[PDB]
Amino acid sequence: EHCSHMIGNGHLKVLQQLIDSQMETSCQIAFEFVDQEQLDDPVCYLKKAFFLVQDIIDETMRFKDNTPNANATERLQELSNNLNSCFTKDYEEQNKACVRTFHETPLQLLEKIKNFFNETKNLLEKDWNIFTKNCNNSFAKC
Amino acid sequence: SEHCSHMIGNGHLKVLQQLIDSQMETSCQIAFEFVDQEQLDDPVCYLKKAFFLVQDIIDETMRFKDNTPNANATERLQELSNNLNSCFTKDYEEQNKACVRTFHETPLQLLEKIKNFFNETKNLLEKDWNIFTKNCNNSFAKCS
Amino acid sequence: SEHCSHMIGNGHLKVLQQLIDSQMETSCQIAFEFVDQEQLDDPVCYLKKAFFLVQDIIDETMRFKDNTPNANATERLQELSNNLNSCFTKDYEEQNKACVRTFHETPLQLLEKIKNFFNETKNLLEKDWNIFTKNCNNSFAKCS
Amino acid sequence: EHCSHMIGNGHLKVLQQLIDSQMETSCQIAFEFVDQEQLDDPVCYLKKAFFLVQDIIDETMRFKDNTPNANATERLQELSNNLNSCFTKDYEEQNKACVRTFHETPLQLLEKIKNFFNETKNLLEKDWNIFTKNCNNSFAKC
Amino acid sequence: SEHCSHMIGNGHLKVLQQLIDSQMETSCQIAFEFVDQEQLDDPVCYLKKAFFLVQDIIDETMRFKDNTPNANATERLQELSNNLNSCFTKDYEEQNKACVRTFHETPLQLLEKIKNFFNETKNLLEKDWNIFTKNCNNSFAKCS
Amino acid sequence: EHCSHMIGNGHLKVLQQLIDSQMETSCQIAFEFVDQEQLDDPVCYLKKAFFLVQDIIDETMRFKDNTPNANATERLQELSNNLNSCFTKDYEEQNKACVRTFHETPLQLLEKIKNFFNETKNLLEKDWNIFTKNCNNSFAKC
Amino acid sequence: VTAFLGERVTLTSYWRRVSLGPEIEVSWFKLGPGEEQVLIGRMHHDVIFIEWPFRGFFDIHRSANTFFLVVTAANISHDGNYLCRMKLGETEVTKQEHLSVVKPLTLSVHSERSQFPDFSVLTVTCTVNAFPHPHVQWLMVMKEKDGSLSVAVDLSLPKPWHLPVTCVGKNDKEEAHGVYVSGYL
Amino acid sequence: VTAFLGERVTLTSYWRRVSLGPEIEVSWFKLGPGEEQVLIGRMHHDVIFIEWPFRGFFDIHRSANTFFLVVTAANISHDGNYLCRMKLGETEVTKQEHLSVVKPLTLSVHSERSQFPDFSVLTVTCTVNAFPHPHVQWLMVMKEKDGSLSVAVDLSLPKPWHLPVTCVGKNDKEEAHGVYVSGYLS
Amino acid sequence: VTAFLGERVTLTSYWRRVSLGPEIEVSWFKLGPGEEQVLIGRMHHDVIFIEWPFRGFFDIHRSANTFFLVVTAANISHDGNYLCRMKLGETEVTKQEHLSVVKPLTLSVHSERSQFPDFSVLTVTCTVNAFPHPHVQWLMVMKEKDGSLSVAVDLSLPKPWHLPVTCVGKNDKEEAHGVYVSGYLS
Amino acid sequence: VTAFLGERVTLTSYWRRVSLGPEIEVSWFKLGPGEEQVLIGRMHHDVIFIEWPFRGFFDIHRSANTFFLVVTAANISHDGNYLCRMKLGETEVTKQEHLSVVKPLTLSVHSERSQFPDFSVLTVTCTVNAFPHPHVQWLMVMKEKDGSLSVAVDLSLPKPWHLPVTCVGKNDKEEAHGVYVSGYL
Amino acid sequence: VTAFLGERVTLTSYWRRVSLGPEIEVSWFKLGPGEEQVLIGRMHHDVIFIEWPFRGFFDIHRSANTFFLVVTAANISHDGNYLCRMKLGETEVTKQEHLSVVKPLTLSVHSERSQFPDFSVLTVTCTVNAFPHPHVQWLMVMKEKDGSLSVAVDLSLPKPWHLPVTCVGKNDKEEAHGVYVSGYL
Amino acid sequence: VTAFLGERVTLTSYWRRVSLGPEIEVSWFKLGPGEEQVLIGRMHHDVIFIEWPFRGFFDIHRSANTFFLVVTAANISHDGNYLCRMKLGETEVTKQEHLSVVKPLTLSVHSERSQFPDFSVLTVTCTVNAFPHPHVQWLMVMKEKDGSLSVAVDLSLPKPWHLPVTCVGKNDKEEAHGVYVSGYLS
Ligand SMILES: *[C@@H]1O[C@H](CO)[C@@H](O[C@@H]2O[C@H](CO)[C@@H](O[C@@H]3O[C@H](CO)[C@@H](O)[C@H](O)[C@@H]3O)[C@H](O)[C@H]2NC(C)=O)[C@H](O)[C@H]1NC(C)=O
Repeated sequence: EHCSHMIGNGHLKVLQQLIDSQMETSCQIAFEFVDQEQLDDPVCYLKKAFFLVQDIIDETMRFKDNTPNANATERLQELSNNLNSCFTKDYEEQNKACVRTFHETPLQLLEKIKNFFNETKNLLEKDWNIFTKNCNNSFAKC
Repeated sequence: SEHCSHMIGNGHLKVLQQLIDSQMETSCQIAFEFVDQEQLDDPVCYLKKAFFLVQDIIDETMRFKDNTPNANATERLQELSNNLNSCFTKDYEEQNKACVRTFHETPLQLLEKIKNFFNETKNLLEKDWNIFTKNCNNSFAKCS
Repeated sequence: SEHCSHMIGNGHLKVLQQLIDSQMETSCQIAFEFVDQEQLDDPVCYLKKAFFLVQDIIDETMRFKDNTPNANATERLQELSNNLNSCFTKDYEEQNKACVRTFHETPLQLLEKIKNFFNETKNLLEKDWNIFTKNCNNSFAKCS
Repeated sequence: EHCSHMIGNGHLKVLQQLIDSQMETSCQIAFEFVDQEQLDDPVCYLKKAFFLVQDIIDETMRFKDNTPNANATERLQELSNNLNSCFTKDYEEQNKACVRTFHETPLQLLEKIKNFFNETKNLLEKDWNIFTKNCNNSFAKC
Repeated sequence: SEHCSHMIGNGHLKVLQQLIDSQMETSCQIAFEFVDQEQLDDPVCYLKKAFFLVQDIIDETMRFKDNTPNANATERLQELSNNLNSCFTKDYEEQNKACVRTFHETPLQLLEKIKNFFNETKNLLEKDWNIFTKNCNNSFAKCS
Repeated sequence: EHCSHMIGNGHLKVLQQLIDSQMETSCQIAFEFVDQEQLDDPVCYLKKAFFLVQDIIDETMRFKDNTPNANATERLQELSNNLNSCFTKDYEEQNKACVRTFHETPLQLLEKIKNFFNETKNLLEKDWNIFTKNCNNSFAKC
Repeated sequence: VTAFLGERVTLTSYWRRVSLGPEIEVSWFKLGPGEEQVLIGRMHHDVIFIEWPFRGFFDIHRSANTFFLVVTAANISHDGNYLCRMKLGETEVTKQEHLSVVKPLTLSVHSERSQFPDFSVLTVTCTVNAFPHPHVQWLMVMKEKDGSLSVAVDLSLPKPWHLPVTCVGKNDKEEAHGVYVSGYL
Repeated sequence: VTAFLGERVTLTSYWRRVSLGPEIEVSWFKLGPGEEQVLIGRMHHDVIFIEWPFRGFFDIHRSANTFFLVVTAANISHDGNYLCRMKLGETEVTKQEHLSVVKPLTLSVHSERSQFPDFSVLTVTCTVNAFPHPHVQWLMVMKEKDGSLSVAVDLSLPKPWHLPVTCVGKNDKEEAHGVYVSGYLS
Repeated sequence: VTAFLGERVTLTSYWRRVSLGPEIEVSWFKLGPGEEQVLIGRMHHDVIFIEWPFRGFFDIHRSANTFFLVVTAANISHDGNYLCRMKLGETEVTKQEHLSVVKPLTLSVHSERSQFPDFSVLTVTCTVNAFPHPHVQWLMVMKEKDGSLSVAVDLSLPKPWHLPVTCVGKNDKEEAHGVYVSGYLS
Repeated sequence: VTAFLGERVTLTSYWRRVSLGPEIEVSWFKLGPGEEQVLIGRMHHDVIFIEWPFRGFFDIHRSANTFFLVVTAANISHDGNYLCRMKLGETEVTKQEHLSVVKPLTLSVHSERSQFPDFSVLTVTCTVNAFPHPHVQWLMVMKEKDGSLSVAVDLSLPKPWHLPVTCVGKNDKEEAHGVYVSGYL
Repeated sequence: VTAFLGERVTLTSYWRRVSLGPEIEVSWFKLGPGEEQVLIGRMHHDVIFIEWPFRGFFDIHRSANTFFLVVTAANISHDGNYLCRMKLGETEVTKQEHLSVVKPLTLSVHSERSQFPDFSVLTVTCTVNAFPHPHVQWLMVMKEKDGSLSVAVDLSLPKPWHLPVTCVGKNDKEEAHGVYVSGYL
Repeated sequence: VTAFLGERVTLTSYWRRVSLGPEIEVSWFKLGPGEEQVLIGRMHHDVIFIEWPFRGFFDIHRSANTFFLVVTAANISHDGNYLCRMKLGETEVTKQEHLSVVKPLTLSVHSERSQFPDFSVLTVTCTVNAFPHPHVQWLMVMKEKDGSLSVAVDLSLPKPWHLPVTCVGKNDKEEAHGVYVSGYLS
C-alpha cells in the first residue's frame, strides 16, 4: 500500500534541476526505449517502461562522484529498487518486445524519464494496485 | 583601470566549476574554434587571444534553459566578460581568426579550457593589472 | 432516252453465260481494277461506277482470237456498251479510279462480276430507265 | 485396220472450237510433255506423246458439266480409249524418259494436243500399221 | 710519236711479274673500279679505257713501303705510264667512269688484270704504234 | 750450345725483305697469338710464342712455289725445326692458355713474327740456356 | 498495305493488258526521302536479278500479268514507299505502293521512391516501345537500335499515395493499359 | 531493415554505456551462407579501415556511443544478415541486423500474331522483373546480371480475340497489372 | 539442276490436277546426309512461312498449279537433294530435285627462286580453287571458309630452266591452263 | 589537411551555434579550376544523397554540430579544394578546406653503357615517380595514368668511371637517395 | 642491283684508297622521296650502331676497304635509292646505289556467267599481282597490304563462246600466260 | 663473351689456313638445353641463308678467313652457348663460343604507411630487376616478359622510424644502393 506515496516531489524536483543543468547540444545518443507506435495503453506502457528506465539510470546517467546530480541519480536508483515491489511480473517472452532503438538528444531522453516518473506517480496515487494489471495482450499486440 | 586586478572573483570560478560538475559525461564530440597552442605559446598573448574566443563561445555555445542556475551562471560570466573588455587593449583585426584552430572535443574538455582561461587570467591580473596592455602583433604574426 | 429500258436483251446475257461456261477451269490468278464493295454499297452508284470499269475490262482484258464466237460475243457487248453510254450521265472526273481496288482472282470470278453487272443493270433499267441519271458525287466522295 | 479412220475431222473441229473459245492470258501452268530436243523422230515422238495426251486430257482439261467443251473432252477421251488398240507396247523403262516439265500458257498446251491429233491422223491414214514400230532405240537415245 | 712502239720493255713486265709472285696468297677481297668486259669488248677501245684506270689504280692502290724494291717497281711503272700518256689521244670526258664497274676481288686478280693490260698494250703498240689514235666515242657510248 | 748462333741475320734480312714486298691493305685476317695483357714476362712470352710462330709459318705464310719468299719461308721453317732443341717442354695444360684471337692486317702479323725472331736471337746470344726456364707460373697467371 | 516486324510481306504490281507477262521489263525501287530511287531488283522473261544490297531481304517473282515484290522479313528500315516500273518497248508505267511496317507495342511499368529530401514521393514510370507512333499518357522520345521508338512518362505521387494509378499506352490504333496497384510498404 | 536497389542505407549498433565511444573496437561482418563471417571493416579510436573488397560499397562512422555501417549503394548481393562485434578489453557484445534489399518490380506486356498457318492466333506475353520474389499470372525463371529475377508467361488467343485481357504481376506485397486492349488491325 | 555460286535458282514442283493451286499444302525440305529431312518452309492458301534458319536464303511462291522453291543466293552448303511434299486432305505426292552448286575454278600460278645454297633452282606453284572437284597437274587438299576446295602442286626446275612450263587445272568438265614463260633475270 | 593515395580521409565543417545539427541543409562541392563548383552530395535531417558520379567514392555523415565529408579512398583527382555550404532558412555559411593527396615517391636507378662511338661512356639514370612535386638531381616530366608525375635525370660518366655516384630524389618534404656503386665489368 | 621479296641482299660502298678501312666514318641512309635522307646506321673502327627503326632489318659490316649494307630480308618498302657517306677527317665522299625489290608475279584466271538479262555472256577475269610493274592484257590498279600491286582485266564472250581464250600477264621482263579452255557446260 | 641487353654483338670463328674463305661451308648453331643443336644459318661462297625463326635477329658475314655471327640485338633468350661448324670437303672443324647477356639491374625503393590500426608503421619496399642473378637485402622471385628476373624485399618500421634506412641490390659483380631518408609528415 505504501506504493501510493513512494515517489515524492523531492525526486521530481531533483530530476528537473538535473534536466535544466544540462547543456543543450545537437549530439545524439543511442538507447532502447518503449515504441509508442506499438504500445499506446498508458498503464502497460509505463509498466514496460519501468524496467528500461532502471537500466538507463544504471548505465547511462553518469556523473562525477559526489556531485549533486550524482547523488540525485543515487536517490532515483534507490527509488527504483523500492518500486520493484509495486510491479508484478508478466512474461519473459515480451522483454525486448515493443522496444525500439532511439537516436536522440540527452535532453529528450531525460524528458522521457521525467514523464515516466510523473505519470507513474499520478497513477499510483489514484490506484496503488494499478500496476498489478496483466498486460500480456497489450505486449503481444506489438 | 586598476580595478581590473579584482574584477574576477572566486564566486565566478565557483559557479563555473559547479556548472562543469553538473554536466553529464558522454562520448559525443562537438566542433568549436579556439587558440592553437602549437602556433601561440606566449602565456600573455595566448590569454589575450583566448579572451575574445571565450566571449563568442560563451555567447553562442554555452546555452541553457532560461532562468536555470547554470543559465544565470553564464549570464554572470557574460557580464564579467563585458566588464573585462576594458582591461584588454586592441591589437589588430587582421589577426582575429589567426592562431585559431578547429577543435572536435567533448563539452567537458571545452569547459575545462574556459575554466583554465579564467583561472590563469585571474592570477596574471592580480600580479599586474596592466599585463594585458601588451602589444602581441608579433606573437600573432608568427602564426601561419 | 426511253429506249435505255430495253437496250440490254437476254441474247447478250446468253452469249455472256455461254462464254463463261466455255472457259477452262484453272488455278491461275490475274490482276484487274474493279469497284470496292467495302467503300461503295449503294446499288445505283455501285453499278454506275462499275459500268466504265466494265468498258475498260471488256476492251483490254477479254481478248479472243479474231472472228471467234466468243470474240464476236465480246464485240456485241462492246457495241452494247457504246450504246449504253448515253444512258449514264457524267458525274466528275476526280472520282474515276476512286472507290476502285485491285483484284487478284480467277478469270471465271472476273467474268462472274461482269455477268452480275449486266444482269442487275438490266433489271434496274427496266424498272426505271432514268435511274442512272442519279448524282453520285456524295457516294463517290465517301470513299477514302 | 479401222485405226485408219478412227480419228475424224469432227474431232479436230470440236478441238479447234474448244481452242478458240479460250481466253488469252499470261498465266502459265505446269505439265509433263515430250522433249523435242531429245526425241525428234516423228513416229516415235507421237508414239510417246499419245500416253501423255491421255493423262493431260483426263486430269487437265476440265470444264463445267454438260458444257459443249466438257462433251468435247468426253468425245476425245473415248477416242483415246479406242486408239489404245492402235499403239503397241514398247518398254516400261522408257516411261518418264524423253519427258520434261513445261511451264506454258494453256493455249500452247492445247496447241500441242491439236498438233498431236492432226499429225497422228495423217500418219494413220498413210499407214494404219505405222505405230507398231519399235522405238526402244529412239527412246534410249534420250 | 713513233717511239711509242718500244716504250714498254720486258724489264717492266719482269718487275711486274716479280711483284705479283712476291705477294702472299689470302682470302681477303678488295674493291676497285675497272673496265666492264660485258659492255666493252673491242680490244683497242677496251685497252684505251683501261689505261687511265690503270694510272689511277697504280697511283692510289698499289702502295708499298718507301724505297722497297716493289715500291721502286711501281715508281718505274708510274713513270712509264706518264710517258705513255702521249701515245693515247683524248676522246671525251663524258665517257670517263662509263663502261666502268666495281670489282670485289683478290689483290692477285687485280694485279693479273694490270699485267694483262701492259702485255696486250705492248703487243698492239709493236704491231701499230698508232693503234691508240682510234676514236672510240661509239664503243664507249654503247655502254649503258 | 749451338743455339747461340742458330739464328742468323740472313734470316732476319730475308724476313724483312719479305715484309717490305707485301702490299699494304685494309683487309684483316684472323690468327691465334700471345696475349700481352696476360703475359708480360719477356722470356716466357717468347717461349710461348715460339710454337704459335711454328704453326703460323706452316699454315699461314703461303707463297707460289719456287718464289723467293716461298724459299724464305722454307728457310725459316727449317730454322724453326732446328730451334726445337733449344726450348724445353713446360706443360700441356697451358697450351691454348695466354692465347687470344687476333684480327689484324697481314703486315702486323709479319711484324709480330719479326719481333719474335729478333728478340729471340738477342736473348739466345746473351744466354743460350735462357729458354730452359720454367714458366709454369707465368703461364698459370693468365 | 501493312505488316508486322519480321513477317513475310508481298507488294504487287501488274500490266493492264492481260495478254502479256514475261515480255514486260519490271524493275522495283525503294523510295528514300526526297523521292529518291534505290534499285532493288529487275525481271524480264522470268530472268530475275536482285541487287546485292537487297539480296536475301527482297525477291521478285511473277504470275500471269501480276508482278510480286516479296520482302522475306520486314524490318523498320523497310517502312516507306516503293515504286514499280514496267516497260514494254517505248511505253512504260509507274505504279506506287506504301508499305507500313509495325512493331507491336511493348508497355512497361516500374516505380521508385524519392531518396531526397524524404522517402515519401513515389514516382511511377510508364514506358512504351513501339512503331511507328508510340504514345504514353497518365490518367487522372528515344530511338532504339532495332529502329523502333521508345517513349516514357513519369508521375509523382506524394503521401498518401492515391493508388491504384493507370497509364494508357498505344500505337496508333493498337492500345494497352498499365496499372500500379500497391507498393511494397 | 529494408531498402530499395541503389539507395543509401544505414544499419546501427551501439555501446550500452553512454560514456564510451572511440574506445570500443568495432568490427562489422557479412554473414554468407553457412553462417560464414566475412570481415567488412574495422574501427577504433576513430581510425576506420574497410577491407579492399568492400571498399567504396561500405563505410563505417561514429557518433557518441552509436556506430553506423553505411552501404553507399545497395545491390542484390547485399541482402542478408550483418553482424556487429564491439569489444572493450576482454568483454565483447554482438548485435545482428537483417538487411532486405528490394528491386521494384517491372511488368511489361507485348504481343505478336502467328505467322503460320494463318494470322489469327494472337499471343500476348507478360513479363515481370523484380526481387526477391517475382510472380506473374494471366487472368484467363531467369536470373539477371543485376542479380534480380525475371519470370514470364504467355497466352494464346484464337480468333475472335476475347479482349481485353489482363495479367497480374507482383513482388510479395507489391502488385501491378498489365492489360492488352486492342490490336492494330483486327 | 545446276547453278553457279551466288546465283538465284528455282526448283519446281506442281499438282497433277490443274484445277487446284492454293488448296494444296506444300512443304519443302533439305535432304541432309542419312536421308535426314530438314524443313525449309511451308505454304498453304498463299500463306508462306520459311523456318528462321533458312529465312532470307530460301523463299516459296506459287503460280497456278506450280510451286517454286527459290534459293535467293546459292552457296556450297546448298548442293544436295531437295524434296517437295504436296498434300490434299489424306492424299500426298512427293517430288525430288537435285541441285548441283558449282564454283568456277580459279587457277593461279606464281614462282620463287631458291635462297640456298644458290639461286639456280626455280620452283613454280600451280593452285586451283574450285567446287565440287578441283584437279591440278604439271605437264613435266584444303577446305576454304566459302565451303570450296583448294588444291595445289609444286614443280622444281634446276638451271638451265626448261621454260616454258605448263600446268593443267580443271573442275570436272571445266578446264583452264597456266604457263610460266620467263623469269625476271635468267 | 593531408592524406596518402588510397587511404580513407575526412574533411570537416560545422555549424557555429551548437544547438543545431539535423536542421542544417548541408551540401558539399568539389572545386575544379576557376573556382567551379561540382555538387558531390547533400544532407538534411540525416537524409543523405550523394550524386551518382561520386557515389562510392564520397559519403556524408553527421555528429552533433559537425558535418563530415568522407573520401572512402583518395586518388590523385581528389587533390584540390572542397567547399561546404550550410544553410538555415535565409542564412547560409560557406567554409573552405584544402585536401592534399600524396603519392609516396618511388625512386629508381638504372644504368647503360654507350653503344657508339665506343663502350666507355656509362650513363646512369635516376627516376622518381611521386606526387604532387617530384624532384631528381645528381650530386657532385611525364604524367602517368594513375595521375601521378614521373621525372628522371641522366648522368654521363667517361672512363675512368668515378664511382660511386649518388642521386637525390624527393617529394617536397619526403626524401630518398640512390647510389650506383659498381658496374658488371 | 636487284633482289626478290624476302631474300637477303647486300649493297656495297668502298674507300678509294685501299690502305684505309676502320678509320673511315661510314653512314648509310634510306632515300625517301624528295631526296630525303633517313639515317639507317653508322660504323667507325668496327663499332656499328643501327638506328632502332631499322634494327633487325638492316646491318652494317666491313671487309678491308669495302663497306656492306645488308638487308636481312627485303620488303617492298625497301625498293628505292640508298646513300653511303664516308668521311675521313675533313674529306667526305657520297656513293649512290639503287635497290630494286621484285615480287614474283602471281597470275590468276577465273570466270563467271552473266545473271542478266540471260546466262549467255561468259566473262573471264585475268588477274596479276606483282611488283614493281604488273601488266595484264587479253589476246585476240589496287595496292595490297604487302605493298605489291594487283591489276586485273575482264573479257566478255557472247555465245557461241570462242574458246580457248588466252591472257598475257607480265612483270617487266618476267612473263606468264593464262588460258581458259572450257566451261562446265 | 659478354654483352648488355639490346646491344649488337659479334661472335667469331675462322679457318686455320688463311688461303681459304668462301670455299668453307660455315654453319652456326644455338645450343639449347640437353646439348640440342638448333640451326641458325648457313654460308657458302658468300651465299648466306638464315633460318626464318632467327631471321632479323641473327646474321652471318665474312672477311677473308674470318667468319662472323652477328646478333643484331641481344635478348635474354640468346644467353647460352653457340657452335660454329666449318667444313671443307670431308674435313670439318668445330668452334664453341659462350655469349653471356646481361640486363643492367634496376633498383627501386618506395614506401607506404599502415592504414590500420594506426598510421605509425611505415613499411619500405626495395625492388631489383636484373639478369642473370638479381639480389636484394635490407641492412637492418618473379619472371618478367622481357625474360629478366624481378625480386623484392619489404621492411616494417614501428614509430619512432629509425631512419635513414638502406637496402643493397646487386647483379653478381654489379651493385647499387637505395636509401629512404624521410617521410612526408613524421
Ligand atoms: C554488389 O556489391 C558487391 C560488394 O558487396 C560487389 O562485389 C565486389 O565487386 C568488385 C568488382 O567485381 C570486386 O572487386 C574486384 O576484385 C578483383 C580481384 O579479386 C579485381 O581484379 C577487380 O579489379 C575488382 O576490383 C570485389 O571483389 C567484390 N567484393 C565482394 C566482397 O564480393 C559487386 O560488384 C556488386 N554487384 C554489382 C552487380 O555491381
